[PDB]
Amino acid sequence: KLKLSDWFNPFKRPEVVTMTKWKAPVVWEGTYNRAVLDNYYAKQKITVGLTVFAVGRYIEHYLEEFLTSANKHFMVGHPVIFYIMVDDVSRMPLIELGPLRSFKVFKIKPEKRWQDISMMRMKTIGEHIVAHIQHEVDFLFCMDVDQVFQDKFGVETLGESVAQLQAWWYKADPNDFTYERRKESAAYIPFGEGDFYYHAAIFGGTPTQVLNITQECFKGILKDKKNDIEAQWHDESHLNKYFLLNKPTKILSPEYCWDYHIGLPADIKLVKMSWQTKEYNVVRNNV
Ligand SMILES: O=c1ccn([C@@H]2O[C@H](COP(=O)(O)OP(=O)(O)O)[C@@H](O)[C@H]2O)c(=O)[nH]1
Ligand SMILES: [Mn+2]
Repeated sequence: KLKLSDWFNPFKRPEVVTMTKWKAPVVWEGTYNRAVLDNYYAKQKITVGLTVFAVGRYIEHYLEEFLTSANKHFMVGHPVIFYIMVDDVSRMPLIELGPLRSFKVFKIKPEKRWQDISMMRMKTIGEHIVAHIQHEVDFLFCMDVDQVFQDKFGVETLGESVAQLQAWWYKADPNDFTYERRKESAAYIPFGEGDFYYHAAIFGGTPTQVLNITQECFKGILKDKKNDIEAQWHDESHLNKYFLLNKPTKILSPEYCWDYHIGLPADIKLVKMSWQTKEYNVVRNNV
């Protein structure tokens, strides 16, 4: 029965949004007491999971760097299981893992369109939750592979449902967010609505919550298909609709998923994860 103020002090970061109107914390560098949390979670003997997909040349371009950096920086001090989904196991980089890390690899079907590779993750993650992850971990993160951990990404990020503020939009007004705006899409969010723009590169929660996130997003994806529409930002559009309806119980600041193309402004104090430069001419095979 951890209490928010046990570990979270919004006053340490007075110039950024630290609490939502539904009283979920927005976790910024300086606001969290990791020691308090490491002790608490170690006493419950938690395990944390991490899913990552790499299909096609995303394997060679990003998977090693992702996993090497995750080994070093993700939930250090707690058992972690990396679940790696690839279309060709023969190209899996098999790095050395450190204390309290282990992994397993699964072969998946490569979808033809990169858009569908990205969106089908929703289906696949749920399948894996039901079959095994629910029995293996207390919390799970689902992440894009095209990014690199830069510093500690620890238990301060854990919660029932966890969303990532997207780096380019965190100070914007909702009517500037790139939600899907066509009412024919299941991902539709009208003008005048919206809390934040969440990044689909990182989301998480307990296995139960992540099952519901992924299942509801995939239902939307499938519905759109039947209506011959494809959301503007694919699974991210659906994820944003989900989290509008089912508010996240924790949000991570853009420090947890930063685009250095923006530079490094005052609000980004310690970067925990950075985007890789895009290489679509090589890693994608369709428009
Ligand atoms: O050809 C594909 C396209 C997507 N992905 C996976 O789906 C994620 C989402 O796609 P992407 O990162 O390209 O989207 P962006 O962040 O560039 O919008 C990637 O990080 C990979 O984990 C992949 O493995 N191969
Ligand atoms: Mn990405």
